[PDB]
Amino acid sequence: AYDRAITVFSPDGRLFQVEYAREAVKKGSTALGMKFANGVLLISDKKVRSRLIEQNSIEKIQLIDDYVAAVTSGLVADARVLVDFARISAQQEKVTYGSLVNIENLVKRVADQMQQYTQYGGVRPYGVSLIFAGIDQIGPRLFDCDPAGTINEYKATAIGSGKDAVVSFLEREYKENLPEKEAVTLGIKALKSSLEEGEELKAPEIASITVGNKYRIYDQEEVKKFL
Amino acid sequence: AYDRAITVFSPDGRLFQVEYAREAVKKGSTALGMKFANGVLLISDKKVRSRLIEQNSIEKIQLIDDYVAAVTSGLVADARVLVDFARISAQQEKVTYGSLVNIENLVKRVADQMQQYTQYGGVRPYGVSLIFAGIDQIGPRLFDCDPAGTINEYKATAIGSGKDAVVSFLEREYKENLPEKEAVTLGIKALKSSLEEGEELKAPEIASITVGNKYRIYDQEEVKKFL
Amino acid sequence: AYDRAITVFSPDGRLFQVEYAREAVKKGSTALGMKFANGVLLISDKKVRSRLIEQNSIEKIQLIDDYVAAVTSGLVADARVLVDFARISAQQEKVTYGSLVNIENLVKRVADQMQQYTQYGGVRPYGVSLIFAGIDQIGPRLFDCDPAGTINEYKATAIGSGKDAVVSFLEREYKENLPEKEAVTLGIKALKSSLEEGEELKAPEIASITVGNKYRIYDQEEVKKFL
Amino acid sequence: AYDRAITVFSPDGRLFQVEYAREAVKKGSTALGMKFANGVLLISDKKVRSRLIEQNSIEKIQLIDDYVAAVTSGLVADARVLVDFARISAQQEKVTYGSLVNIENLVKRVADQMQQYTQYGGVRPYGVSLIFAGIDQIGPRLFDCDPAGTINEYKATAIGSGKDAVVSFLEREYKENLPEKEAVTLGIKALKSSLEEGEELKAPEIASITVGNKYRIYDQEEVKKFL
Amino acid sequence: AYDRAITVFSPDGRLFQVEYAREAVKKGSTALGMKFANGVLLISDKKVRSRLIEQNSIEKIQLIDDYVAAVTSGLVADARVLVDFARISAQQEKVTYGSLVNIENLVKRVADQMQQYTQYGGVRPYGVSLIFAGIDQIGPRLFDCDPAGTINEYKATAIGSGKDAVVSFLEREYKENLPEKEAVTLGIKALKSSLEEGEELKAPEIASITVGNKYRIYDQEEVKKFL
Amino acid sequence: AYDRAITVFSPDGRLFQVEYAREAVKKGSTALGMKFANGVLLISDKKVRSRLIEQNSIEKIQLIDDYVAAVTSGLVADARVLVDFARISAQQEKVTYGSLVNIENLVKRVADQMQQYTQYGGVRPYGVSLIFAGIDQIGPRLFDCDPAGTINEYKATAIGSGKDAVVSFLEREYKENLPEKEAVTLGIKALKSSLEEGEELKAPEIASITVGNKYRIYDQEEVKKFL
Amino acid sequence: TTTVGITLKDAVIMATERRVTMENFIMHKNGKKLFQIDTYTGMTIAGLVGDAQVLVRYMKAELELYRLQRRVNMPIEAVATLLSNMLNQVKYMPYMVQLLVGGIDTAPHVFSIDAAGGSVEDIYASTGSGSPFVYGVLESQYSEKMTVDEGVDLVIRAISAAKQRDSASGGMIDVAVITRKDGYVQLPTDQIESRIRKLGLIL
Amino acid sequence: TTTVGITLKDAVIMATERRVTMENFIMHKNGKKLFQIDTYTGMTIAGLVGDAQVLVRYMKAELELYRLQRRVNMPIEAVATLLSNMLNQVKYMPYMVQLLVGGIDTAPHVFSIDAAGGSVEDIYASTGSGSPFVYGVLESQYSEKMTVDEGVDLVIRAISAAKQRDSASGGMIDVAVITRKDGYVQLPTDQIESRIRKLGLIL
Amino acid sequence: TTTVGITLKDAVIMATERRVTMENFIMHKNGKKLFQIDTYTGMTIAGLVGDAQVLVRYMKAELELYRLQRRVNMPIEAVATLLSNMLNQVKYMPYMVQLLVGGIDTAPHVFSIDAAGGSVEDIYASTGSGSPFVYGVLESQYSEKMTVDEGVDLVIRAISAAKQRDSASGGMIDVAVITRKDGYVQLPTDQIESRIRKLGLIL
Repeated sequence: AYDRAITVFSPDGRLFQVEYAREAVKKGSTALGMKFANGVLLISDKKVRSRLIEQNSIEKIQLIDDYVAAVTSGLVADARVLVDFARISAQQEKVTYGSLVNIENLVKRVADQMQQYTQYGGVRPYGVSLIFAGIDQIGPRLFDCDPAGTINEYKATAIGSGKDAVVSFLEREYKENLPEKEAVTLGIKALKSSLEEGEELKAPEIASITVGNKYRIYDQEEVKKFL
Repeated sequence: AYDRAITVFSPDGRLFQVEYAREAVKKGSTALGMKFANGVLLISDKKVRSRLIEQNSIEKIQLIDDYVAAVTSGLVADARVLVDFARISAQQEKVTYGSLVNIENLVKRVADQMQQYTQYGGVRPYGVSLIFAGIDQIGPRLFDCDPAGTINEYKATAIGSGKDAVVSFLEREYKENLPEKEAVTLGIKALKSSLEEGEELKAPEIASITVGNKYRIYDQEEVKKFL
Repeated sequence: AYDRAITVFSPDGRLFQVEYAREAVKKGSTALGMKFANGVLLISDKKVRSRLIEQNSIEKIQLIDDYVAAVTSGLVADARVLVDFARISAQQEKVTYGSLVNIENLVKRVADQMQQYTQYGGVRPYGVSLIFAGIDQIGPRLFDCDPAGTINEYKATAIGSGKDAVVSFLEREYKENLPEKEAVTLGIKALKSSLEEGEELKAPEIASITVGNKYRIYDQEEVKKFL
Repeated sequence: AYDRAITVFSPDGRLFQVEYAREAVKKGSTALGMKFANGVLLISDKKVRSRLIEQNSIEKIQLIDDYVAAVTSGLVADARVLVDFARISAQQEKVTYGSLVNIENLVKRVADQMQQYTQYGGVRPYGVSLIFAGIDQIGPRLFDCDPAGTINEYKATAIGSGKDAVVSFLEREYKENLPEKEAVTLGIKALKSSLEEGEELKAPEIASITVGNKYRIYDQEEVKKFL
Repeated sequence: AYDRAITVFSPDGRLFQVEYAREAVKKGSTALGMKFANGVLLISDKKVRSRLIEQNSIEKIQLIDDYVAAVTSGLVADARVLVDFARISAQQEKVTYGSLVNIENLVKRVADQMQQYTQYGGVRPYGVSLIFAGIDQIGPRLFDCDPAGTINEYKATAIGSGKDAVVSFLEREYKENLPEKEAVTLGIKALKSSLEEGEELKAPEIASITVGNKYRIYDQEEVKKFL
Repeated sequence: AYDRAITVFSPDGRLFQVEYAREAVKKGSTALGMKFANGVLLISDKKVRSRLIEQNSIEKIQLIDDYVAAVTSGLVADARVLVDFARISAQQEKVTYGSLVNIENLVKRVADQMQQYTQYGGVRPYGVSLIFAGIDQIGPRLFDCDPAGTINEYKATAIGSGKDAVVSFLEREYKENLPEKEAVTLGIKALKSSLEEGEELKAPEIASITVGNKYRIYDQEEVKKFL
Repeated sequence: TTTVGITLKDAVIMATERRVTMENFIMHKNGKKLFQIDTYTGMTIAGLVGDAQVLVRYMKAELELYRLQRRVNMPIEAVATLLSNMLNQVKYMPYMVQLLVGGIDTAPHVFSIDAAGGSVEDIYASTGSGSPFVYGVLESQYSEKMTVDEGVDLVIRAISAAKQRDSASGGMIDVAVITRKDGYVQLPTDQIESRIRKLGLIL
Repeated sequence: TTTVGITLKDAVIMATERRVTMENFIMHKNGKKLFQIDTYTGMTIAGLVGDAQVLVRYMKAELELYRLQRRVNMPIEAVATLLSNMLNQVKYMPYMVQLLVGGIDTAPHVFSIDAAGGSVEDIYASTGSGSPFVYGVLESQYSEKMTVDEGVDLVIRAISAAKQRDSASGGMIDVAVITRKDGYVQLPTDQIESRIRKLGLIL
Repeated sequence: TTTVGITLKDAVIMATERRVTMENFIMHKNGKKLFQIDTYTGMTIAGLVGDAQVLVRYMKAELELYRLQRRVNMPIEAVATLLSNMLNQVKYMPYMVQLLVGGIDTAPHVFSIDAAGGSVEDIYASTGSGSPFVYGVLESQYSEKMTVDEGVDLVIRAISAAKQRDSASGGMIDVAVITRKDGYVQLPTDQIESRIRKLGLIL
């Protein structure tokens, strides 16, 4: 009945077709971000579909520019299209003003594009969530963003199938201003808590940025020291 | 039957799809505004989803310019989009005439954008209500505005889940021309009356403006003195 | 069946969706207009939703220019939008010709906009009726106009819930060329005949214009002398 | 089934939705036209909804130019919109060529506009019939035109509720080249034959034009001499 | 099921909606064309709805230019619209090249317009058939064309209700290169064979053209000599 | 269910609406093409609906230019429209490059136009198959093309009702590099194999082209020598 | 060209001559430069003939349509305000014309309108290359208190003077008189000639 | 043309002359260059008459609409800022005009606006070809402490001086006085003439 | 016109004069050429007044909207880059202006921007027809180590010099001082005059 078009409200004032887009996001790999002392980090799991796949390719952590990065979960083709919108949106701002003073605005622009697809008939929403993490003139930032166009700023958060596991673990364990090394360890520990024991965590992706620096992608060896 | 498209009247001459949009508004946090001696104020509650969220972010009270503010309730992505339409609409008027003589006109423009989406097929309405409060050349103003594009001017009003609680309490308790401090206390008191006892009011937002001044956002400490 | 789209005729040649729009008009406050000696007047009732509302705001009688006014009933957001179309349409005519020779033509333009939305799929009709009253070069004019785009010129008429009460009372009691004061008294009396006794008529709106003058809006004290 | 969209043929090759529009025409007041010696005339009945209505207003016989007039039956708002198309169309032709050599072409343009709305989805037909009567370079002309866009030239015809009554009466009684006065008498007589006895014919409209002259609208006193 | 949109194929590969349009053509008056010695002719019957109709008006045989004519059957408003397209199309070709070398191309253009309306949703087909007859640089031509956009060239053919009667009669009786007078007699005789005896053939239309000449419309007296 | 719109996949990944278009092609007359020593030929059957039809008209074999020809089967109006697209497409290529190096590209353009109508809602596919045969700079070419936009190059093939008969007969009997006369005989023989005995093959169409020449249409006498 | 428009108590008189020249070359001796464009409105044209004639046709159409829609005649000032807007809208690709619009609504009016939409009301005005000569006769001889006969003579003179000294002006004089009573009446030629003879003039 | 606008304690006085010339040719002696465009706002025009007249009509329409929508009069500065935007938007195909806008909101104001949207407020200003002569009188004679009667005389003089030395200026002087108390009041002709006579002047 | 912007340790000082001329004709003696466009940003305008005033309004609107959206003030360099883009986009139909933008973010800045979008930062800059004379005073007298008072005096001198030798410059000098502590503060007229008197100058 009220279930079948993005332009229809339910009698309780719901947009089920958007709620359903949100279920697509649960089917992705788990990723998380968190703030620590003068910085922010991302860590992502990854389905490795086979051993005939190429590892050093289609990365779950994607740089938007040198100081901003995003992880995504949900439909992959949608996620790709949104990350490239995010990059082009970032460059438009830099050309207009010479720099990206507040990352919240990039995020909002991306969130608005998504919101727009929850209002005009003839399109479906993007079945994607994103976490953006970076440094701007306010400081280290960490945002998420869903198919509805909803935005929140966090100290730590996660997206993907293991989201709920990882958020509980962090609700108990997270502290602010950890040093980078401990922050990464807490993160790996949190990620593991979302697996189903027996199942073991292969090489995940880790990026981090600290105030006054550019992003820094951990290579598989450096990542290994935490497994 | 008559329930399923914005362009369809019921046989009693109703637009149910719009009525349904209005239910979305009941799912927001409660917020209220009221006029007092030479000024107007806004107070808003807030869902605090977790302790991993960032407090000093995504505010329920939003400045439209230095002399006008809004609170909103309902679908948050819709609300964000409408606040930014409001801001750009305000600046267009200032560029055209050099100032914003009557806030009612800003509100009407926003309300007209909303009405438009209750008449043309291919779009759904915005599931949002807003309160606008500010000073203009008429004096202190307080308006609300719903998904239908309906507008009213008030001495006091509210929007959100606890609307009916808060409007009764004010129907019994509100007087005009209170000093600021008493108006704020009456507001906190009214807001509490909408909670379900046991449940207690955490730090809410408070902004105020008086004739001849710019808006003034209460910090969490100043707010605390009223809790 | 034939009930659900503005573009569909019933087998008897009816547009029910338009007939349904007409029911929305019955849900408004009652208002009436009448011609008297060298002039015309409007009187409107008003839902006063609360004591927290602001009286000197959102008026049911709206000036279109200095010599033409309108009252409306039905969906309020639709009404607002139509009144502003009416005002811009009036000013276009003045700019083209230097004046508004015949009010019937302003009304027709508004009625044509309304008719248009009863023919093209993808839009619903405006759920609004209007009465226009003013002086032009023919003399004092009084028109009404409904969702269908139908127009009539009257000596006296009404719109809103109490329409039928008020039109009977006037069918019995109206005479032409009354002096202003008696015309206003007949009007208040007619309006009361539509209330449900017990229920009493609070302060209504009253505007009047006479040949060679501009419109004149009665203040609440002047109105009180007739209650 | 085959009943519900202007773009759908029935298996017998019918457009029911157009046939239904043709039923809207039966709900109008009866009007007629007829040719007589060097001229043509129109006569129209009129619903007089009340005594609070203004007589010298919204006329059923409408001039298209000085030498062409129309009467219409059906949805009034549609009819208004068509008569104004008719007028603008007449003037376009006069501006292009300096005059209106053959009225059939005006009528065809109007008929084509109507046909167009019986072929493209997204619009309903105009629920209107018209009679056009005038003098052109061929001579006195009398046409009708329906929601389908169908056109015929007559010596006498009628439209409205009483159509069939009036056409029978004329099938028996009409002769060509009557003098104007007898032609008008026959018309009034025919019109009366369509009423339901008891029911009596109030003041109807009468317009006439003869070769080498402009149209001439009978005033209510002149009309009365025939009642 | 497969019956209700011009864009839908049946599982047997049929377009019923087009087949249905073809039924509209059966409801028209019968007309025929035939080639004879150095020429071609058309003859058309005619519904004479009343004696109040004007005979010398809305002709079933219509000239497209001086050397090409058409008769049509089906929905009259659609036919009118197509004949005018035909005329405008004829003049475009003459302006481009100075003359109309091959009538087949005019017909194809008209036929393509028709086909187009059997492929894109949002329109219905024209419920019309036409016969075109004229002289061009190939010689005397006779074509028909239906709602599907199908075209054939004939020696003789017919369209309308009495089509099948007239085609059989001609299958038995037609010979090529008759003199004009005998061709016309054969035609009248054929036309009569399609009536239902008792029923008798009133004055029909007859046009003819021979090589090196322009068209020639028989007047009602000349036509009478064959009845 | 999955049956009723060109834009819908069945759960097995099929486009039934296109498969149904393919059934329209089976209703056409049988035609075939085959390559022989330094050339290619076409032969087509023909429904001869009556003896009142004109033979030397609407040909099943159609020249696209002097070196390329096509035969088509299915809905005739769609086929006409596609042949003209083919001709215009050929001339565009010749104007751009001065010649048509590879006929496969002409075909692909025609095939792409067809594919396009199997992907966007609001249009149905063309219910047509075509065979194109000609000489280009690669050599003698023979392609077919169906409603789906699918293309194949053949040594021999056929389209129409008798397709399956003619393809079997050729699977058994065809050899490459026959002389023209034997090729034509094999073709006539193949064609006859698809008839239902009793039923006999009237005069069919035969066109042929050899390297270094232009096309050559056999006249009915030359064709007769093979019957 | 010479055209003139004057007002009196309850009347407007408009007159023109008829000559059309391509430079010094007199192509046509009886062009028309005075037109009725409504029951009580007349217009005179000077300037490029094609632009003038197009505007005459629009004003006829639009004033007829207006009258049917409003059931009253366009006020003369409205006619001017319309023209004013039309012409100004296309000022950079203008109608190369000077117009006089004259008529009766509640009173007599004459408006003069330029190719940029400047419109001004006056008790009298003239346009065309002969206008300065006319403005001379009128300055000296016009009176408000003149009668319609006196006024008709006046304009005959003003144009006859213009014709005598403007080679771009010539031919028969046309006059129209617009009154509430009889509407726009174009005086017959034989009457104008009679007055030309009685006033002692030429052409 | 000569127009002037001055401010005083609680009043604005605006005045113009009425002459309209096509070059050296005085086509109309009583054109109108001073218009009320709102309850307490007046506008004077100079420059191309078509462009001026169009803008008068727009300002009337738009200031009336604004008032109905806002339930207050457009602030005078707002009226200037509107005009400023309107004119700048089309600067490369401009309205060839100079405008004065004067009025009372919380105080008196006079703004001067050019064909590029330059707008500047001043205690007084003048425009048109006669403006330098006016600026002379005012420089020498204007006082802030002048009374409304003293001010009216001053402007009558400034324009009379302009008329005496600018052949593009002439005709009757129009004055309007705008005050909170009585709004925009256009002084009657006979009162202006009386003051002209009493001050000892001409035309 | 003469405008100037200088930087010091923790301060920006910006000054202009007020004269507006249509050629040699001094139309207005107190126009405004210095505007605050953000909490810690000021802008000075030179060139076509209509183009300058439009840009003042846009920068006010856009810098206010930016601040609300970002919750921080636009960096001064960002303000310049915005203007740079705006102006270059329309270089072939340009804003005929020279702008100074001055302000405080993490440090003081002054940027100078031309009608093609050229933008350059400098420790000081001047613009308008008087600017060469200013550049003279500054070359000889500016020091980085100057105090805010010394700097205010310096600019008063530079503009006084400009006024004495540029007939397009004149009127009261406006000065604003922009600091982190007190924001953009427009010095009061009576204080500027006092310093003019104490430094021994004129106008």
